[PDB]
Formats: sequence, C-alpha cells, structure tokens
Amino acid sequence: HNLHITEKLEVLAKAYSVQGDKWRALGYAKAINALKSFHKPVTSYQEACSIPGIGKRMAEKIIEILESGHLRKLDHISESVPVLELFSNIWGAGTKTAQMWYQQGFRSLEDIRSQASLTTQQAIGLKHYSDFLERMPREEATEIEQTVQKAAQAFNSGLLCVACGSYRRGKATCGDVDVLITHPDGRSHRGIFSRLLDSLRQEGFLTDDLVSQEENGQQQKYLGVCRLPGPGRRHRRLDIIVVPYSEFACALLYFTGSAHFNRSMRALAKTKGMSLSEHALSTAVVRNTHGCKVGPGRVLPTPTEKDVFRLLGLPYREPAERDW
DNA sequence: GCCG
DNA sequence: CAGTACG
DNA sequence: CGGCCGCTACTG
Ligand SMILES: [Mg+2]
Ligand code: NA
Ligand code: NA
Repeated sequence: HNLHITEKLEVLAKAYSVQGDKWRALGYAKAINALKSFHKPVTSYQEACSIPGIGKRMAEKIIEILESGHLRKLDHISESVPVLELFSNIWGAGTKTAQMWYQQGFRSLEDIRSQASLTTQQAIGLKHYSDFLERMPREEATEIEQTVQKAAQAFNSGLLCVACGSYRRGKATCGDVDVLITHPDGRSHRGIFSRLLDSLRQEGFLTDDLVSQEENGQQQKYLGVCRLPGPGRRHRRLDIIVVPYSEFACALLYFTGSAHFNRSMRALAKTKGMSLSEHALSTAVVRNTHGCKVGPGRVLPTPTEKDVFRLLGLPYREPAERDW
C-alpha cells in the first residue's frame, strides 16, 4: 500500500512512544494508520494533506521517503531508543522505568536481571520475555478459553464465558486470551474469582499472576500467565474479566476492541454529550471546560452491542469490522 | 505529531 | 498518588 | 489553546 513510507514512520512513532512523547506518538500512530488503509500509494504533497490524520508537518516527511528515498529524521534518533524499547518490552515496565534504568547505566536484559531492582510483575515479565512477545495460533486461544470455561461452568453451568479481543475479531493469531465471564441472572457472578482461580491453580494451568486483587470481593480482572499440558507448549498471557449481566454489552464491546476502535468510539460518544466505558453508555453527562466527566448523566439501557451503535447513531459493525 |  | 496496564 | 478514551482497573 505505502509500506515504503509507513515502515519508516512506525520506527519514528515507536521512538517517541518509548521516550514518553505519548501525544506525538499518537499523532504518527494515526497518520501511519491512515496511509496503510489508503487504496493507492501517495505521490503528491497535496495528495497527503487531503487525507484525514495527515497534515503539513507529516505530509512534508512523506515527501522525503518518496523523493529523498529516506527520511533524515531517522538519522538523529538517540542511541538510547533500542535499549528503551528492549526495556519497556518487559511486562510491568513502561517509559518511566525504562528511562530510569537507562540513566542508571543499564543496557541489556543481563544488566536488568543482575543489577536492576524489579517489581513482582517485572520479574515475571522478564522470566517470560520471549513468550510475551509471541502470538499464538487462534486454535490454541480456543483451548485456553475452553479450559477457563470448563473450570467456571464446573461450579456454575449457568456462567457465560466468551473469548474476546483479536480472537473474537477473527484474527489468525492472538497476543493473549481475553475471557469475559458473566451470568444471565445478574447476580450469580459475585465473588467467583476465588473459586475460578483456585480451580485453575489446582490443575496447574495458571503459572504466574500479574494483576489479581483477590483480597477484594469486588475484583473485576485477572491478568496472568498459563500454559497448556503436553510438550511444545509455551506460556501464554491470560486476561479474565467478570462483569454483572447488566453491563454485558459494554463489557463485550470493550474487551473485543480493537483498542483504537474503542478509543474512536468513545471520542465520538463524547462529542454527542454522552460517555462510553466498559461499564456503560450514558447520556446527558456533565463535563468541565477540559472535557472531564464531572457530573454523571443517565445510564442508557444497552442489552446488546447493536444498541450501543444504534444509540450513537452508528451502523452496526461485526467484530471483524472493528479491527482498527 | 493532528485537529477543532 | 504515579506508573502501567486492558480493549 | 489544548484535547487526543475511560470520573477504565490494580499495584505499592
Ligand atoms: Mg487480546
Ligand atoms: Na512493559
Ligand atoms: Na493479589
């Protein structure tokens, strides 16, 4: 499509991201996205600007890659970037921890492993470094959801379990497995993480826990690591959320994504005096001059994903159509 | 970074 | 709270 | 000028 140019930009977008320049990186993330989805290749400056998500600043650079064949901005990128990227790829460590480790003189995982102070999460992230960077065939994602569902329906056959994220969007491979668990009656889902997690631990399915507030009966999510039985099995990331039935649709929509899809949909809802989150879609929300939800509006009835789209004056989209 |  | 994370 | 998703959910 425009790979000759986007591949160069992605490098730049990733550099800003790891350095903590969140908004600039988002800028490139949207320009790079627009290009990759533009039918024909770009050839003119005006041809660029005309595109949404691309402005003068960007259009100018898109020129280079074509005429100049290469972007000269990529030649002055700090030598620190590759190391920052290496560091931030450790689950539990972000741009702030990466830059701190770098300022401290660390340059490799060997340095991190032997000299860095690690949080419980980062220690787990490091021990599964390569695994956390791989994707799994969707078939395996199925085996995992099935494993979780079986264990859950074991103590309550009424429990509804669904694999979301990239899986539900129908991608061939998945980074992790997102399992949404809820119950049709609307109450039989409270305080089950304890039973579910312990059940999964019994059979040795779960290998490590990253995020799991179990001392609290109000736990909403579980982020961990699991591994299927047998030879040739890798450790996989597992994310589970348990939600009340009334919030099923918003939860399903959220967990299905994509992330960028979710953000775009939420941005639209805000322009219409509404608010969308994984818990609910509300209308008549009260916002300050900075657009922050100060006053609550009214929660709208949203029994199905269809309803959320409808209420936002949007054509429904199949999961595969939300793969932004 | 782009957009209103 | 700041950091990092989920889609 | 200033928002860019969520009054998102944990961790320490
Ligand atoms: Mg996923
Ligand atoms: Na990380
Ligand atoms: Na815990």
